[PDB]
Amino acid sequence: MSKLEKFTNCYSLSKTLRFKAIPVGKTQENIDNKRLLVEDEKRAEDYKGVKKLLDRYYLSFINDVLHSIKLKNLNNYISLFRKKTRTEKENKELENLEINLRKEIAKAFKGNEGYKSLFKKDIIETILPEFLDDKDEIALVNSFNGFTTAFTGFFDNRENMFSEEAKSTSIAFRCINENLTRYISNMDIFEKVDAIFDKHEVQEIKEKILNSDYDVEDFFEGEFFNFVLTQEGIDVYNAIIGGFVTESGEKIKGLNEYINLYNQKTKQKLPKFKPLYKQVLSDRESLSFYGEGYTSDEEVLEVFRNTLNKNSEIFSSIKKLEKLFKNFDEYSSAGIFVKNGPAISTISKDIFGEWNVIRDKWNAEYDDIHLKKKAVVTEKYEDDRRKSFKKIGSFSLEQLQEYADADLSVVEKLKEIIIQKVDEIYKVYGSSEKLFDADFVLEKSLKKNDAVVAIMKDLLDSVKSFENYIKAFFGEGKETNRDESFYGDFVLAYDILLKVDHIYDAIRNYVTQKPYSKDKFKLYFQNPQFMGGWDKDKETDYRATILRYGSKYYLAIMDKKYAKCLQKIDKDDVNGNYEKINYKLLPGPNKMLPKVFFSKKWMAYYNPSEDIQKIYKNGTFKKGDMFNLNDCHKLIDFFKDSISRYPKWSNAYDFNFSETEKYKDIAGFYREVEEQGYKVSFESASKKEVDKLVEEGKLYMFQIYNKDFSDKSHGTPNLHTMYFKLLFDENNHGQIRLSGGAELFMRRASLKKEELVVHPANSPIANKNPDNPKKTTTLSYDVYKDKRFSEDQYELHIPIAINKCPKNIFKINTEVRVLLKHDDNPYVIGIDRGERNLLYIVVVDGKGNIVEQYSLNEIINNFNGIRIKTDYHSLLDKKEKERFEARQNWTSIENIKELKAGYISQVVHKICELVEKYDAVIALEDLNSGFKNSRVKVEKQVYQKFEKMLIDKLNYMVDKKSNPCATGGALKGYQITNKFESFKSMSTQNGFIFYIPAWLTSKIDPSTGFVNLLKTKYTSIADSKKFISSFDRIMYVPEEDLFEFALDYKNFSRTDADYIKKWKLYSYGNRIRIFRNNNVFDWEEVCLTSAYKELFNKYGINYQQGDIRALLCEQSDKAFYSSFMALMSLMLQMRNSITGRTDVDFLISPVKNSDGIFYDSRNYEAQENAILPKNADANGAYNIARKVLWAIGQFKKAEDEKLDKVKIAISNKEWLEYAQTSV
RNA sequence: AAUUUCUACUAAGUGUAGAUCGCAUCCAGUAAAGCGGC
DNA sequence: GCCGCTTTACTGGATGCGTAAAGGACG
DNA sequence: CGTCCTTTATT
Ligand SMILES: [Mg+2]
Ligand SMILES: [Mg+2]
Repeated sequence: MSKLEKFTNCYSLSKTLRFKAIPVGKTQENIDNKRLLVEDEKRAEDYKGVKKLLDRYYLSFINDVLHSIKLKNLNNYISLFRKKTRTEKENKELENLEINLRKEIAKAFKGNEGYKSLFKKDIIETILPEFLDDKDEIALVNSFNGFTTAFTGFFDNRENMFSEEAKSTSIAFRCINENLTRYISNMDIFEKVDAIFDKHEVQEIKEKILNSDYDVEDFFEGEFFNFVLTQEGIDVYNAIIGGFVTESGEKIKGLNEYINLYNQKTKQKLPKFKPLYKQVLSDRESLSFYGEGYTSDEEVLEVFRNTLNKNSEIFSSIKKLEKLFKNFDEYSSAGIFVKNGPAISTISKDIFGEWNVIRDKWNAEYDDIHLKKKAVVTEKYEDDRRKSFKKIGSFSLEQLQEYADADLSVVEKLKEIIIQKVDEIYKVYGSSEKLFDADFVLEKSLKKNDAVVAIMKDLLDSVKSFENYIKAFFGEGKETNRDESFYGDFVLAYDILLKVDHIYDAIRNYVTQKPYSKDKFKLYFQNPQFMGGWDKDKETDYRATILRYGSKYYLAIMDKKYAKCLQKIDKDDVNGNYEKINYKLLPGPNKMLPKVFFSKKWMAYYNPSEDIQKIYKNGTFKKGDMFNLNDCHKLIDFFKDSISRYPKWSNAYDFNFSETEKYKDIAGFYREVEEQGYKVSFESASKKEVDKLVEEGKLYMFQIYNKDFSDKSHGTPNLHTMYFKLLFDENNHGQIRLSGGAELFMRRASLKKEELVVHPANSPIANKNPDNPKKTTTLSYDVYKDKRFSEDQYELHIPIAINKCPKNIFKINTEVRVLLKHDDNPYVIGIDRGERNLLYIVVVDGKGNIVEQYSLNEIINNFNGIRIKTDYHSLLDKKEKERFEARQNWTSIENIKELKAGYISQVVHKICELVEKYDAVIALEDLNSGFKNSRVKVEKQVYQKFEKMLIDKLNYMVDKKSNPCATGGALKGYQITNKFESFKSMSTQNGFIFYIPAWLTSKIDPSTGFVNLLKTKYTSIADSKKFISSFDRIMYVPEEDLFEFALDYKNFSRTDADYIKKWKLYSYGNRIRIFRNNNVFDWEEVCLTSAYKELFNKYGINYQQGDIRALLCEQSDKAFYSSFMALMSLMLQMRNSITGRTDVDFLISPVKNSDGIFYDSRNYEAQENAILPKNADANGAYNIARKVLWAIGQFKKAEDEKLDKVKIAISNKEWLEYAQTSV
């Protein structure tokens, strides 16, 4: 009611409506006969090609400067960049330095005198014909001699590359804003970690990577940046961090690889380096050597047959390798060795059937010498055997035969396994013989052929496992005696079997690539700017315009031969007529009023006083230090008079300008032109003539259509279908404008009609909803699946502009604060993320009362009494594992972004419904860049998509049921978030949306506000001794069977935050602990009081003795304290959760509230309408919402001039005094 | 199981409900398999 | 599980445009 | 000389 109505007509944004275009009458017949589509098809392919050559020239022009660029005073930027103490004056000083560094790069591209010609028709007619040396590339640019405006959008994408501003697509942005900070940040890390770099490691990287031409320390000096400005330098720089791969496959290690080895050997966390991003428009060949993938299906086959058949060496390698293990007994059992790795536990199984016997057998050997009888099994003796067992490089066949008990002979059972595994491979060929024949011809493309691939994948994985098994027998020796008679033959075969490793690589990279599909192609109809705008004065120029015949809108296109065929038409008084558009638009008043009145054609006709042309030149009409008021007034009066004397503007638009003496700036004037320089009207044009123009092929005509436009549809239209209707409805006083830049694509069919899944007519189809009481539909017509891709389809993308002239101008975050300061019962929505519930909603009133809370794991909807509850969290979990198991098995990877998107729209709808009902602000978690990472497989990508599509909705929120001409409807939709420019331009609040920190949101007691601010991990006995003494009392309360731990927080460290300070903790309830190593459960439920009684009996403590603090401190045993502090750890462990278990995720508190009862969320999850959180997840969203109620409390005090300056970012100390006082 | 398109439907018979900014460019991120060092 | 190289997939953020009339070249 | 494709102007 009150709050939302204020937010209408707030700002201007554009959207795009999409429509299927259906050819009318003989339209498509004439389009085929004139071969128009094949020309645009052949063009859209050549258009990608010409662009590729254009990139070649740009990259060449890009590099001429970037090779030769020198950055002035680079150290100065570095100096202020690494200062731990800049002021509000030096912070503005480094920025002005950062701006000049990009300018230094930017003007060097523009300093060239060929710069401006890179984006005009000259580059295609002139420059590229000179640069190119191919006679075919010369011929593909010539066909575009007539179309150079079809590149205007491509040229804009390339001037961004030469921008000076901090823009993401700028080259200057890449080198300075991105590469420098990454380069500087590593310079801070190099110095910190330079100590751990061996002198050979410096020489290793210098000889192998740097070629002795540069020192390694050089690439961390300030002045050496100039090398890395190109891809040539970046490729070398990244190699210093990561290393690279030679021809022979040697993994040359980089600095990030060495720092890693040191931190695994000294158990530290020293920082690794950040690689550098690529340079814009670089075609980057990678330094690491890799064998190129196969181009086509035929190559893959010819390799597969020739390399993998029995005749080829790869089989001969196995054929001889089987011979070696057969005669295995002959060679010296001291000469053969089995490598040591974690993969040997499998080896122990293959001989005698147990994993850990080889480890256990050896452990008996190491123990007996180095187990003195005093200890029997100290932690140091058990833990040192692990150090020795992996340090061992390999095992000889006799140390394994010595471990083996008779009659088991290791050398014989080795012959058994190899004989078992090479028999398997000879049988996979039996199935795959159909792949090896010379005659075999593939039925379907390799990607469309899941049946042939699974055959190759099965033969390749069978060869891979036999080779991967044998690799362990090398032993990496470096061994005193090797039966080199054996290993000589072995090395000969195994290096040749190693050839499959490159085939396994390259085949995977071919088969698993998405198959060929024909993208839709833009239709030009022989005009480079086809259908660019709708102005009636341009109808001949663009050659397309819109037509209306009642409830149906058509798109008419005029053939190049008959450009003015729809202008000679007139009204037919008696017979049918079309409604023809009369579109009129004045784009860019700041760029169209001076462009015309100072243009060569009209500069004479309107003789601007020499005073004028010196005002526009000096820019005194602009606000700032050049600003003059009367000059602005005079510039206005010249434009005003000139328009009245301009015919095609004055007649077309009805102009009302307020008195020039009332304009405060030139912007106020241009706005009135813009708001009134748009008029859409309709004229009458004969149908029998226009239709004659379609049959004659002089005019092409499609119907604009979606399923709402069907005569069989009686249901609520799609939201965009409403927009389309308002564009031409006479109640749209400019709210939604018809913008230019429409496009028309052609998407050829991608599926065959005969191939489709069809539900045959008059045969019953089963309904999937178990709530739907009609489990069958019997239709009299066929239901083809994906029928929209079974036929060719025209596409029409029409951009629209909403609120191009915004009336209501004010700050939105400020206006939201204003109405919160005055709302008597404001509401807050709390939305909390999780991995057990994707999203949890909590709605609260101004007093923190819960009105609503439910999980959004499932979307529940009712229409006409037909409930349907979709389990989207299950749908996401199943599609995720349908891509995981797809990636493993080389099959098709299903798409999941749409499933997440379809979920959010159902979610977004629900929040907007809550926002409309309760007039509630929205509360989200303050998440920076780091939190996106997780330890388990996330759908938390849904959360990032949840904000984007929710913010996008709140930019222009509409209800499709309200009247469009009413507030909230289609023409007056609510705008309650700041315009979405980027995710990085965001602050702590965005209109109704508040991002708030999550500290103490979940592990806090709702009933009392109690929080765990004690550190309980065990460090020493004395630390434990001081701990127990600090508590006011530790007693047993027998009437309740509980232990009581009264404390004043001021006796512990870092308890400054808490308000109440004095709490009494009780060992009430059970907790959940996770194991550290068969067993039914990986967790147990400890009973605290039944465990304090347990601990206190093991050490002989009389816990009934009143106060027990001095009694527990009397102990001298470390084991007592290391477990006591553990029991103390669980009592303060409020949030108890278990991975992947639906049952467990509960919050329980060890404090009695005002009525002396503990908060156990389980006592709430059973309730339908609970007044407190039901679980740790709802507890999160509840508090996220209350943290915002605190902020509303700060708005109710401050005054509207200072409401903008209130800090809504909670202080961790302020939130505790609030959570403890609210109850 | 239809769709401008996506999702979920069949929703009373060629459809229902919700959502939907297209296009081009630069760049990055995640997952998987192989490959080398701990 | 950490570090690094590759290849395939699918996915996502940040930029530009959403223009009529002047301007010029051309048969 | 009219027609079609190119460049332009910046609250
Ligand atoms: Mg509908
Ligand atoms: Mg995934």
